[PDB]
Amino acid sequence: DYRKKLLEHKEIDGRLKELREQLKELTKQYEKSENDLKALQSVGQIVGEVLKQLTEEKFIVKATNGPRYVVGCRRQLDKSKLKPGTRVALDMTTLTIMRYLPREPKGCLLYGPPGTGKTLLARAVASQLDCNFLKVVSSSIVDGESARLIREMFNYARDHQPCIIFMDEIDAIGGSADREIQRTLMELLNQMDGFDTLHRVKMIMATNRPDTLDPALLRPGRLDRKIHIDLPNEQARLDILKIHAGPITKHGEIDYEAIVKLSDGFNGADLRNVCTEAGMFAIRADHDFVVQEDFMKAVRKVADSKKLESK
Amino acid sequence: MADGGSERADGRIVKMEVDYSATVDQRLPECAKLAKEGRLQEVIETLLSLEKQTRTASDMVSTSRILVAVVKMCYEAKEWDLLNENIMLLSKRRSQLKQAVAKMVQQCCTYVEEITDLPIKLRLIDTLRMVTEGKIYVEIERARLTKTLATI
Amino acid sequence: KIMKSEVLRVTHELQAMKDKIKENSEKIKVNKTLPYLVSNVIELLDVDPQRKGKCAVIKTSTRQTYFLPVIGLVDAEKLKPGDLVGVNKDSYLILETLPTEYDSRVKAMEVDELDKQIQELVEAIVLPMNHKEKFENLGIQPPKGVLMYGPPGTGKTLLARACAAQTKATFLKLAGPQLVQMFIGDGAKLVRDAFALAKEKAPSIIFIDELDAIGTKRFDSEKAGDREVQRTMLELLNQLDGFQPNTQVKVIAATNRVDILDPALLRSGRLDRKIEFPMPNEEARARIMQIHSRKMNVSPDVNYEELARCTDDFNGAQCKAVCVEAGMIALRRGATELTHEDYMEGILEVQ
Repeated sequence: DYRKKLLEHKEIDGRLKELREQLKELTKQYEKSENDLKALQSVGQIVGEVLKQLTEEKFIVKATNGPRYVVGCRRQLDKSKLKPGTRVALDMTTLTIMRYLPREPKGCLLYGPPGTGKTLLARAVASQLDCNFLKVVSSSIVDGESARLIREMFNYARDHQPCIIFMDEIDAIGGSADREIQRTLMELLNQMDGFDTLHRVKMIMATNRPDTLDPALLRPGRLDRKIHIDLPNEQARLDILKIHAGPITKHGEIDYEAIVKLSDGFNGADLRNVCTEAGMFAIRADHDFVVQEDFMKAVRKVADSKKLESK
Repeated sequence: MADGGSERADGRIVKMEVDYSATVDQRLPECAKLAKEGRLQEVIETLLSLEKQTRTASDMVSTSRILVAVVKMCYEAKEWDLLNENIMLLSKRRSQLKQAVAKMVQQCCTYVEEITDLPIKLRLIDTLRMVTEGKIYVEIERARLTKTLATI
Repeated sequence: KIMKSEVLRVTHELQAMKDKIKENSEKIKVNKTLPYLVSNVIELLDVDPQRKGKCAVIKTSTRQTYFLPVIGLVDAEKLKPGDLVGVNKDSYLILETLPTEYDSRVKAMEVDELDKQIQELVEAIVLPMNHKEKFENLGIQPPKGVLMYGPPGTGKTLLARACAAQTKATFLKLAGPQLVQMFIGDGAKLVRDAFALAKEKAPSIIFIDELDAIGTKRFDSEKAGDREVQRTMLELLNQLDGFQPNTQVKVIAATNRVDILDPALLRSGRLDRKIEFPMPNEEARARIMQIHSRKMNVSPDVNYEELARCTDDFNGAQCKAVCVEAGMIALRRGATELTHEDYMEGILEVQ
């Protein structure tokens, strides 16, 4: 009789202490609201730019709207960032300064004639680390006024030290109509063989066939290494097949060895589409479970169709 | 396609047992055109993973009982890129070469303990020059041969 | 339960908080109710050396640049270089950010409120709005890009438009030449804006046509006017590949001629379904024509043989045009009910 009261009181105290999580969690957000309300107290800041400076303590500022003014020096900030050539900020009162306003294997060759899926690997690396997010279009020309645009992009590449370049379908630009093309090529040569540090920035090129790819431009100089991908690796294909077999339940007896072995000259995304097509083919039998027999047949047929349409 | 070369390979391993190196010399023009053809990169991988094993098997037979080793090293010394001379198109496989050199240095590793005194210094003085002449490698076997030479 | 007696005080403090937030939550409504103008916001990351560096770049419609950090309530879809933000007098702060897109005009393109193949098509367009709940157990990933093509004379345009009515969702209209303009660099803006509207709005239906003409890679090396939609398509595929949001609303593409095809269009996110039309039959066209004409008043005696036989290499819109033409002279015939011979008469009339 006395032993059950402890359990009962444990239940009451339990449901009493379990109702706090519906409050104390959102109280932090409610407090954060007023915190933001107190964070909105700072207003009336304007901008400015520094050109000429006479006195080290007090310099001249240039507004974006075009009128010119002069300000002093705040006891907080130092003379380190006070140097000219840096866009700063100003206040509507006393024209003080809260802070400033900052402005905003060296090569590889990938040729894809047997199929595709290199972009899937590049996407895998990009989703892995990639050190940054950047993409270079195949043709920046149609966007002779694109030269300054290329030099601008490379200027940004010099601005941000870490860089990785991804270029897909470069065989299009690899091929007075031809004269301007040759001129653009000469510009590319001038830019790549100019003065720059390639030990950091990395470039990746994706393409189709080794014809318009300019083997002279595929030279060791303008491209260190070349890697040929015929198809995803056996371990890689098995792995991606395993992770694609995760959400879909199958029969107790399962063999991926047949699926992997019978697959020749196929691509990951394509094979995934074949798998989904096999699922939609096996959904016609309205069964919750699907044997690998129908899977093997459907995969075989669909892949054969893809081989017939591979032209 | 390597399907035709496979029959030649597994036929070769059966037909070649007690025969001398003359049959290999007769096998040279046969393997020459075989190296000339097969433009396909992926297809002939098997053929390159077979025929090489066959000729190295013949080399094993020649190095089994009686070995002059002069002609053996002279053949490879005189012929390196000779098979690739007729082909203007760049092979750029960079696949079977590693396994090739690894197998060669594997056999050389089996013979590295005790065989005979004279040929080994010639083989080493040849391959250390091959390191320089090659200029492209995974930089494994190249260090292997020279460090295993250094140990001596 | 003597140790749990201190919880009551905590609850009293919490309800006291709920009582004391009434005023500060009340002033929000009267303060933020009327932003006086609209300014452009550009996000720029600064560095203070908590004291974490935070800033932003503002552009007023009066062309006056000011200074201000990133503030306001909890942000989710914010921090993007959009427009239409709430601002008070002299404060230049950010309260409510709503995206209406940029240069609206492209967006208001249009407002819209063979059995074996059309069955597969209907199932295909229905399943992403249906089987999503069953896609967890079955693990079936729905295709995104769907390529609908075939020989000229099919009438697939108004057929897909008819399926759009079956989807019950909103339908949009975008053509090939619509992507070609006098300006430059329009592709990226168009794609990003379209995906923005697709992100903000309901899972509507998007259908584009003539991807073959604007996707021509021009084997001939001499000259041509449009290289733009090529890289626009490349960028489209890039965003349909390297982006997780691509699981969102699908984009349907169609090509008239098979002469030009891009091998890189094969993917789940990209074009997947490929259906060739092998000289579509007659009786089916008669069936859909019956479905279309079932509303109008017609004498219920039809052999269907003559009208099925007289139709050769004709669109669906051309069949509807045959129906309309049949309704044209039926008005001046004096008859209040459409007859059988009027159909074939219309066929021999307009065609």
